[PDB]
Amino acid sequence: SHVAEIRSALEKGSRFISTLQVKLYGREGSSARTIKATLPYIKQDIPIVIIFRALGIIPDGEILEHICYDVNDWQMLEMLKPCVEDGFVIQDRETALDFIGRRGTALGIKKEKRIQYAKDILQKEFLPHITQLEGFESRKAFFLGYMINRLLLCALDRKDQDDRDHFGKKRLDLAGPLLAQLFKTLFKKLTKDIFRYMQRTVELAINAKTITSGLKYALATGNWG
Amino acid sequence: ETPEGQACGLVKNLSLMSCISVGTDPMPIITFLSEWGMEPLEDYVPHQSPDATRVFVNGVWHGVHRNPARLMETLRTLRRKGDINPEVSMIRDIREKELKIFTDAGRVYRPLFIVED
Amino acid sequence: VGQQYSSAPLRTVKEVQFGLFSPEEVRAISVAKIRFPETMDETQTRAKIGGLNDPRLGSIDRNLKCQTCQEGMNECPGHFGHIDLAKPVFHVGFIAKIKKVCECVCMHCGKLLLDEHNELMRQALAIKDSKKRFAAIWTLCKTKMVCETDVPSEDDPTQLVSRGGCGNTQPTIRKDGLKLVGSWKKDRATGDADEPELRVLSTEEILNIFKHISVKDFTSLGFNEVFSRPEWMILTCLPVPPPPVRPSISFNESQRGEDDLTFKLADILKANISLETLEHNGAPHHAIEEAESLLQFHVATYMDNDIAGQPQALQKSGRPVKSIRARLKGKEGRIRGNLMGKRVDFSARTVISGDPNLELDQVGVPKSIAKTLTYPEVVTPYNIDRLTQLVRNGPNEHPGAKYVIRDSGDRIDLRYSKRAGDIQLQYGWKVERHIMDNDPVLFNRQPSLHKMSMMAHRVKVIPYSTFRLNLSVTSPYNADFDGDEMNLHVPQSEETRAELSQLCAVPLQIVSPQSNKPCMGIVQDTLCGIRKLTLRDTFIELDQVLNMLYWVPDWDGVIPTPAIIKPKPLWSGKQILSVAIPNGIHLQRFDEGTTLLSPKDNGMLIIDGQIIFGVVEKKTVGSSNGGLIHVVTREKGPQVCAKLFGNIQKVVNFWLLHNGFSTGIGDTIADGPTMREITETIAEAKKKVLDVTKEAQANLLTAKHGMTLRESFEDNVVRFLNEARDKAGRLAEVNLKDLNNVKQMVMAGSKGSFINIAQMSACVGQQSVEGKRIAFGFVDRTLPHFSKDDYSPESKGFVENSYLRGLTPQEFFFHAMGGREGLIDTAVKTAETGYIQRRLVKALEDIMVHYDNTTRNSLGNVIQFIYGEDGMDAAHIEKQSLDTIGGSDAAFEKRYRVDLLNTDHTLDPSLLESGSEILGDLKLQVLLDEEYKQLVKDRKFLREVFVDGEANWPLPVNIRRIIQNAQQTFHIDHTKPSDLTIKDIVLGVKDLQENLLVLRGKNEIIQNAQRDAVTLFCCLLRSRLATRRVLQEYRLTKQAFDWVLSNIEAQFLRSVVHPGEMVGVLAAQSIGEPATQMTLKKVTSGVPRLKEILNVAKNMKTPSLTVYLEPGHAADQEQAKLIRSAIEHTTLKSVTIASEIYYDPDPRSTVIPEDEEIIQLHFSLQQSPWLLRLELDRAAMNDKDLTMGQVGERIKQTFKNDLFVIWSEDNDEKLIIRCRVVAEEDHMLKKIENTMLENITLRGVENIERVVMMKYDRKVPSPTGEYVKEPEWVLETDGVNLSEVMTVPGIDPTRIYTNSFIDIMEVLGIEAGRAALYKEVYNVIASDGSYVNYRHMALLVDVMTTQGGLTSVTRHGFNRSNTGALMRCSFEETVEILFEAGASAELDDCRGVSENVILGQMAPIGTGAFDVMIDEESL
Amino acid sequence: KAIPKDQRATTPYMTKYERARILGTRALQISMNAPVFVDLEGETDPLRIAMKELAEKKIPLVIRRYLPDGSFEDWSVEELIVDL
Amino acid sequence: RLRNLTYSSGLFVDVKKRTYEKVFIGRLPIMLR
Amino acid sequence: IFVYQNNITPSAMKLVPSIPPATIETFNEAALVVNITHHELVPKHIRLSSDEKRELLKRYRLKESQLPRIQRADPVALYLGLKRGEVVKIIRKSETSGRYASYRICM
Ligand SMILES: [Mn+2]
Ligand SMILES: [Mn+2]
Ligand SMILES: [Zn+2]
Ligand SMILES: [Zn+2]
Repeated sequence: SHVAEIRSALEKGSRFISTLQVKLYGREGSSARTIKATLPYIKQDIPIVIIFRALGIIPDGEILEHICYDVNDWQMLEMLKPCVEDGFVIQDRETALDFIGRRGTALGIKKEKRIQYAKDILQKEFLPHITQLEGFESRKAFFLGYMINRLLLCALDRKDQDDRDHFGKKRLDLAGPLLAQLFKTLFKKLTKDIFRYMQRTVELAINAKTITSGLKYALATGNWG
Repeated sequence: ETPEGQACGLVKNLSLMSCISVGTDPMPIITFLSEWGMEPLEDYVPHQSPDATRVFVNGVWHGVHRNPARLMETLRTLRRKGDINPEVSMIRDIREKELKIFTDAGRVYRPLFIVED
Repeated sequence: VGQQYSSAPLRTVKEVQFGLFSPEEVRAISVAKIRFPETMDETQTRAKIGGLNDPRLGSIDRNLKCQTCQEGMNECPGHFGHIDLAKPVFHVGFIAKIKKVCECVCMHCGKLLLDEHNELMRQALAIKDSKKRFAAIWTLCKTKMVCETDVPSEDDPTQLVSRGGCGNTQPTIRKDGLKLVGSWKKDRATGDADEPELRVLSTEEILNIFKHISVKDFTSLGFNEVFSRPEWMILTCLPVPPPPVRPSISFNESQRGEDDLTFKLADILKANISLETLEHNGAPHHAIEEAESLLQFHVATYMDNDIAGQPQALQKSGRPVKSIRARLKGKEGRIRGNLMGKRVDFSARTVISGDPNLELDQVGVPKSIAKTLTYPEVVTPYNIDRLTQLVRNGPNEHPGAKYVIRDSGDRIDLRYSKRAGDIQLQYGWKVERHIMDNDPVLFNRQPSLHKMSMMAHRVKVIPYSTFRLNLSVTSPYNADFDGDEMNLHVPQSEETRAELSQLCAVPLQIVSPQSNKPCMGIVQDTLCGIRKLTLRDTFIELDQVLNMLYWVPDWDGVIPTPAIIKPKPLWSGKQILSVAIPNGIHLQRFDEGTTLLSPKDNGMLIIDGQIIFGVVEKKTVGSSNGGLIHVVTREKGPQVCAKLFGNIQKVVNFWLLHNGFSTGIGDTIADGPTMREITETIAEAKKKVLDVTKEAQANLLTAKHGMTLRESFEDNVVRFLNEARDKAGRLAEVNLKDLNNVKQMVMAGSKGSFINIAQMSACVGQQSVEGKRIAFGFVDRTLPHFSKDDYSPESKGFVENSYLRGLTPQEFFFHAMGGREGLIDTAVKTAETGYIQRRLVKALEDIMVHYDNTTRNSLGNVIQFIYGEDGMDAAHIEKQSLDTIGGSDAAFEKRYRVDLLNTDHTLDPSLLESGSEILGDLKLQVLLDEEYKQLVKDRKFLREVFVDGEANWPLPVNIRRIIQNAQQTFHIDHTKPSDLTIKDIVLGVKDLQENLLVLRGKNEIIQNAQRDAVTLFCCLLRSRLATRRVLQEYRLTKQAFDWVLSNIEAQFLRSVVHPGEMVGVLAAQSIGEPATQMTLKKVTSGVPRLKEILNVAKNMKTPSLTVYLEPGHAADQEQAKLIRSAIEHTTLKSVTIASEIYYDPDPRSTVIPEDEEIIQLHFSLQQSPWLLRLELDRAAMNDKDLTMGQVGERIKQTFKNDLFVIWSEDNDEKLIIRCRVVAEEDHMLKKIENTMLENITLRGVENIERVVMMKYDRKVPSPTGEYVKEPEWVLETDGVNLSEVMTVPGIDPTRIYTNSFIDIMEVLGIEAGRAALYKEVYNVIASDGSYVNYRHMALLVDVMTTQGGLTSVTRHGFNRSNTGALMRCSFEETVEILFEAGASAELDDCRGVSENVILGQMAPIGTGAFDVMIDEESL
Repeated sequence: KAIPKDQRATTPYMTKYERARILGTRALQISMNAPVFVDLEGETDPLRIAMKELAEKKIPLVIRRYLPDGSFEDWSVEELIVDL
Repeated sequence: RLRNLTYSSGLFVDVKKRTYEKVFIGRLPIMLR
Repeated sequence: IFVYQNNITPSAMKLVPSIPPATIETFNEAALVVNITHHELVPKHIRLSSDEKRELLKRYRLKESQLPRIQRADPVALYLGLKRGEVVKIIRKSETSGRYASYRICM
C-alpha cells in the first residue's frame, strides 16, 4: 500500500545510488499490515524490526522509540504492532544479522561469514550516505526509523504522499557534474589500466587517449548513460 | 519557453536569473551545527525530547536541536555575511520539526530581495 | 507486353488461394528431379547438368530452348524443379505449428485429445476463426497428456463413454532449434511412474502421426482438407526455384556464375545425398541422426536464416549468406518500400498561398513547377499543332515539353538533344508536355484524413513559386497559409485524368458525405466582406456598380435597374451580390425574430437569384446546412455552384478592397462603464466565493450526496468564477458597437467566438489544470507569494484581468500553467487521434456498397443490408422537418384533415377548382380518409421512432425546395383555385411512393426491404403532399404538382448511394477527421473516450449507470432517494464510527457503561470473553435509510452462528453492535472486524459507489399531442452493475442505461450492445458539437458488432483486422504472415488496394468495382 | 455467373463510378486516335469528346456489374440512364 | 572552430612512484570563457 | 426451461445437454426478474422459420457466414431460445428509414 524510497548516494567517492525502499505490505484492512525494508544485495524484503536488531537496537520499546517519537501516538504504534510481531523470531543482534546474512547468501556459507556479510551490507549498502565507516549504527537506526515514520505518517492518511514533481527536490546536472561522471568513469579505467602495469609487470605506459577520447567522445555526441 | 509536442514540458529553460548551485562542502556547517547546540543523533533520546527539531544536512540526519529558530537565525545570518556559502540552502519546516540544510550542487536557485524587519 | 500472342484468355487475379504444397503436388508440377549438386562442365563440356540449372528448368546462354516453351531470358516464366528429401524434415516456418499440433493430437493414434464430449471443448471447436480456434483448442489440449479412453458423457459421471481406444500418455514437447524433444511420464510423481523419458520426436514419427489425423480433426484446426494438411508442413519433397529466382551472373563468357540460393541448395543436396549415402551404405544411428540433422539444418537455413547459426560457406571464405526469408528481406521489404509511397513521381510540393482570384477549383502552379511536371500526351490530329508548338517551345519555355517519345518507346530528351528544334511529331507519339492551364491535377494536403483533403483542381500556371489555392477550398484541406506545404500530383494517364476530374474534382466535393452538408464555404475576408456589403446601409454608386458588375464574369451585361432611382441612381449591396447568385435560386430561412418584414434584417429570402432580404453571412453564405451553397449545388449543379464561389468572392472581394476592413486595440476596449460593470461582476463573484469559503471553514457547507466537502466547495467556486467570467463576457459582447471590427467579424462568422471577445475584453477567467483550480504545488499554497491555505480565486488561479488589461505575474504564471496543460494534451490529442484515425480506417477500409445496395466487407459479409439503413448517399441527404410528428393532435387535424362530408373541415371551393362539387362526395371522402388514417399511422409511427419528438431529420430530397421551385417555375398565384383533382393528389402521391426505388428485386423480401428503406422518406413525403397541404398552402396547379412529383422522384433517385462507394473508408474518415479537431460534465469525453470506446476496454475510466424511475414515480424526490439508497453500495465501513475489541468476559454485567442498558434490553419479550464492539454513526446511518436491526441481522446472517450478535436499538443515543466469537481469540476477531468493515453489504448493488440524483428535462407528449418537457429524477452512478441494478424495484428497467456498452451487451444482448455502442461513439462526436452523418457511425458500430461480440477497432489482430496476405506487407516478417496463410489456407479476395497493386491491377473499389466490355449492339 | 436481361435488379441509372470510368476508358481510346462516334462540333480534347459520345448515347460499351455473390448483370451504356 | 579542432587542455597529474607489494594524463575540452 | 434461485452444481450443469433433441434451458431467477426484450435498446427479434431463412439467404445470396451474428448465449438469443443456425430478423426503428430490418444468425 505504501513505499518509502530513499535514493542515497555519496557526493564524492564513487556515486553508488543504492535505493532503500521501506514498504508497507497490505492495503488498508488487509489482515496484519507489515512493514519491510528492501536492503541492497538482500534478495528478500526484511521485516524492519529485524533490521533494527541487526543494527543493535534489540528491545521493542527501543526500536519503537526510534520510529515513533510520540508515546501517545497510539495509532502509529498500533500500525507497527504486527512489525514487532513480524520480527519476533529474532531477539539479538547476531540472530538478526544472521537473518539478513542468510537472505544475502547461499546456503553453504558459514554463520560468521554470513553475519559478516550482513555486517558489511548494513555498514556500506544500507543507507550509505549517512556513514560508510563503523560506529554509526544508531545513526542509521534513527534514520531508518524516520523513514518508517514518514512512511506510516503517510499511511495513516496524516500525510500527503510526496509530490514527485516539486522542483526543489530536483537537481539540474550540468557541465560540471557530467564531465565528472565520465571523468570518474574514465579515471577508473585509467586507474584500472595502470593496474595492468603492476600485476603484469615482473621487472611511461599510460593511455592519455582513454581520457582524451572518452571525454571528447561523450561531448561530440551526447553519450553519458 | 518550452518546445511544442514531444519535448513539450520536458525541455525547459532557466528563467533569466536562475543559476545552478555549484556544490559546497558541508563539513564546516555540520561542524558549526554541533558547535551550536545541535544534539548528536548518537546521543539522542526522543521520549526525552519529542519537541526536538531534527537537523538534516544534504539529506543526512545529523541530529537534533531544541530551540531551532536561534539556530535558524545564525544559519541565515552566516549565509547573509558570506561565512556560509550563499548557494547553501536552509529550509526550516516549522510544523514538521525539521531543519534541512542543502549544500549539494544541482539545486536550481534564484536571487531575491531580502525583506527583513 | 511481350509482343507475342497467347490464345489464353486475358484475365485478372480475382482470388488468391493460399495453401501448402503437398509432397504429391511438389512433384506433379515440377519439371526436374534434380540430383547433381553442381552445374556446367560435364567433364568440361560447358552448358548444364541434368542435376541443376537445366534438367528442364529456365535457360541461360540467351537460349530460347526451355522445354519447347522457347522465348528466352525475358519472356519465359521460369519452370519449377523438384528434389526428393532422403528424410522427412520440419519446414522451419511450421516447427512452431508442428510442435503446437503435436500438443493437440495424440502422439500415437493421431486423435484429438479433447472431443465433443468435453464441454470446454465444444466452445473451443465452435469458433469460426481457424486461427483463434486452433489457439483455443491448443490451450485446452496441452493440459492433456493422456489420450483418454473413457470420457464422462453428457450424463452421469458414473457413466463413461468410449472414444479413441488408445490409452497412451503424451509427451510434453519442447523445442531445441530444429529438434522437437518429447518427455513422457506415467503421471506427475505417483508411485512406480516417476522420472520423464526425454526422447527426440523425430520428423519421421510426427509426419506419420500427422497422416493419422482425420479430415474432421485437422479441419477443426486451421487446416484445409484440400489446401493445407498437417503432414504437408513436413517437407519430404522440396520445390526447386529456377534461374529467374536464383540468377547466374555469367560476365559475358568464360566466367563462373550461380546465385547464393543455388549454392545454398547445392549444400542441401550434398547433405541429402550424404544422408542417402549412409542408408544405402548402412550406418550407425547417431550417424544417420547426425546426417539427418545436417540435412534438416540445410533445408531450414535454405528458407529461414534465424536458427542455431548461419551457414555462410558459399564460394566465399569470408562468409556471407542469403536465404529465401532473407531474399524477401529485399523483396518483402522492397515491395513494402514501394507499398509505403516513397518514389513520389509527377508530384510537387511548395508553400501554399491563398488567392482570391483563382476559381474555386483551380490551383495556381508556379511556372517553374509547371515546367518540371510532365503529362504524357499522345499525338493526335486534334493536338498535333499544340503539341508541335510545345516540342518547339522546349523544356525551358513554359507551354513546352520535356520528352518526345516515339513509337519504339525511345525518349528524345528535348533538353540535351541535337534535334531539339527539328522534330516532326507523328501521330501516336507521346510528348511529355508541361502541365498547362486546365489539366486536372490532384492537389492534396497531409495529413490527409479526409476524401476532401485530396481533391482535383484545374491547373493555372502562374509566375512566382508556391501553389495558389482559392480560399474557400481551404478548410476541406484544413490548410492555412502560415507555411503549409501542399503536394500536387499530376495524373499521368487519360483515364486517370478522367477519374480525377470526374470524382475528386473540387466542385464534386462541395456537399460532402461527412456531415451531409457543404464542407466548403465562403470564408475570412469574403465572409466579413459579404455581411458588410449586404447590410441595408450598404449602397453602391453607379460608378462602382459597373465594376462589381463587370467583375462577375457570369454577368449577363444587363445593368440591374437600381433599387433607388430617385435623387441618385443607387444600388443595394444586396442587388449586386444578387448577380453572383444565378437565377432559379430561392432560399427561405427564419431566425429568432425574422418576419416577412424581418426588422433586424434578420433571416434570409432569395427569390430567383435576388436576395430579397437578410444579411448574408455564415448562415447563408457559409458552409452551413441549409445555406446558399447547399442550395445552389443541389439546385443548379456542382460546377455552377463552384463558379458561384468565384463570383461571390470576386464581387465581395472587389467590394471589400475598396471598402476596407480592419481591427485595432480600440476594437478590444470596453465602454468605460461596461468595465466598471465587469469589474463589479467579478468582484461580485469573489464575495460568492468568499461567502462559500467562510461557510465551509465554519463547516456549514453540506457535502452534496456522494461528493466531499472539499470536492463540492471547489465545484461551487469554479462555477461562481465561471458564471462570473461569462456574465462578465456577455457584458462586453452586448456593449461593443456594430462598428466594432472584432464584433464585425463575429456577426459575419469569420474567426472569432464569444470566449475570445470574453477573454480579451472582460475577465480572462479561471485557469485550470486537470479540471481543478491551480493546485497547491508548494505546501498548502500555490505560489511562495501567497500565505498557506489561501483558497481565494486570486490564489487558486482565477485570472481576473482581460488580456487587454494585462495579467499579473501570478495570473501570468497560472495562465502559463493552464496553457502548458493545453499544449501538452494538444500534443496528446494530436498523437492519439493520429493513430485512432489510422485504426478506424484500417477497420472499415474494405466496406463497400455493392450493386444490390447491400454494404459488405472484403470477405463478403453483410454488414448492412442496405447502406446506412436507407440506401441513400450521405451527400444527398438534407435535414428535413417531419411535420406529422409535431404539434398538438389538434394542430395535426387542422393541417391534414380534409373531410368533404363536413361543411367545416372541407377544402374550401376557392382552393380547388372543382371545389364546390366536392362537398359531400362519399367515394372521395373514402380516399381522403385513407390518406388521413395513413398520415395518422405516420405520426404515430414517427413518435415511436423519434421518442424525443425531434421533427428534423436528415432525409434525401428536399421536398420543401422542390415545391418552392414549382411555385416559381409556374408563377402559381395564391389567388385563383387550383385545377387539381383530389384524386390527382391523393392518387398521384400514392402512385409516387411506388416509384421511389432504392432496391429493385421483384421478390417479396426485397419489396419488403424497399418498403422499409423508404418508410421514413415516405412519411415526409406523405406529410408534404397531403391533400390540404397541396392546395391550402402550396396552391400547386396540376402542372406544378405533376412537376413536384416527377422532381421528388428525380432527386430521390439521384439521392441513392452508388454501388462502388468505399463507404467504409468514408465512414472511418468521417469519424476520424472531426476527432482531429477535438481540442479540450465529469465523464471522460473526447479522444480518451474514443480510444476507450473503439478499444472496447472492459476497464473503463468512468463507468456509469443512468437509471430512470418507474413511469408513475418520477417527480418523487423521495423515491429517487429511496432508490438511490437501495442501489448505492453501502458497506458497514461507511456507517461505523469506530471498532474496538474489549476484554469483556461476563456476558451479563459489562465493563462498558453505555452497554449495561443494552444487555438488560436483550433479556425480554459458547461465547468468548472477547468482544468486538462497533459504534455506528446515525448521520450516514439514517442517510442510507438503515435500521440497527437491519445492520445487525445482516452481520448475524453473514457470520451464520459463528458470531454472537447483539445491537443497541434505534432509540439509544449511541448505536452499537456488540459481537463475540462463538484461545487465539483477539486475532480471529481483528479478522472478523475486517470481514465486517470491508466485506458485509448492508445495502445496495456491489460496484455502485456514488449514486447522484439529477433532474433531467424530458421531452414527452402531453395529452393534447404536442411535446412537453416532463422533468424526471435520474440516478447517475459511479460504478456499473447493470444486471443487479436493472432489477431493483421502482426503476424503469426499460430505460436503465450504462455508458459501459460492454455490460449492456452482456445483459441486454448484442443488438442492444450495438445500439449503446452507437450512442457512445456518437456522444463522443456530439460532445464537441460536431456532426457526422448517422450512417458513418452506424457502419462503424455495425462493423464492431457483426460477429456477435463487441470487436474492437484499435487493432485486435497482430496480423489483419481485414487484410489479405498480400496487402500492406506488415512486420519485417511477411514470410511469417505467408507461412501461416499457407497453413490455414488464407483465401485472399483481392478486393484490397494493395493485393491488386501487387497484382498490377486496379482494385474492385468504386471505379474499379465493375468491368467494362465492348458492346456488340450499337448501330 | 450471369443474370438475364430481364430480372436485372441493379440501378437502371449509370453510377458515378461507371461514368468516371467509361469517360476515362473512352477518352483513353479517343486519345490514341481510335475512331470517334459523334460529330466533333469543335472539340479537340479526348475526355470532352468521350463525354459528347456518352451524352449522345453513342458509347459502344457494356458495363458488367458484379454482385457480391459473384453473379453479374450486364448493362449497355446505351441502356444506362446518365443522370448525375 | 575554423580548424575543426578540440579546445582541450593537457591534464597533468602528479605521481608518486613507490615500490610496493609531471606526467601527461588526458585532455579536457575546456569550456569557453 | 429450468428456472432456479442462487445457482446449480456444475455437475447438474453437465446434466443439461442430455435428452436430445429436447433442449433444457436454464434461467437464474435473477436473469428473469426483468424482461430484457422490454428494454429500450432491445429491438424486435423475430425467430425466422428455416423456410423464411431459406428465402433470406437466397434473396440476398449469402452464405450463412455472411449474415451478421448473434451469440448462442446472447441474452436475447437465450430468451428466444435460439438454436445455433437459427436466424433472427431484427426489426429495428431506424432514424434513416423508419424501420430497418437486419438479420442475425445464431452462432
Ligand atoms: Mn489556421
Ligand atoms: Mn498552418
Ligand atoms: Zn521456359
Ligand atoms: Zn490416443
